[PDB]
Amino acid sequence: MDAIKKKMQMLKLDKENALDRAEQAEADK
Amino acid sequence: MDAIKKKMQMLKLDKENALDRAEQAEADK
Amino acid sequence: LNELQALIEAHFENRKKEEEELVSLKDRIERRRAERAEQQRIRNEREKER
Repeated sequence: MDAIKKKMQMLKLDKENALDRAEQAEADK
Repeated sequence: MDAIKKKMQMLKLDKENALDRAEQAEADK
Repeated sequence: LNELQALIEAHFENRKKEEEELVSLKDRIERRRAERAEQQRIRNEREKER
């Protein structure tokens, strides 16, 4: 299931980026 | 697969939820 | 990642088709070989009857 090891990484990046923003958005105050 | 479908959605949700948090937090911060 | 799509489908479609076909193609060869076994049983019975 390499198709999702790869989809996982894509979604992981999408959330990590959204999360980076969630954390920054809160961190920015 | 239920595990994949659901947990892919959970990673999509970390993005969707993190993004909603980022957007609301940033809107205020 | 067009490759994940190429692989997710290539793995499934190429294998399910080729592989399931080998299962049933050989199942028929095997059944014919099993018929040969029956024919040997028949041959042994016929030799004894004669």
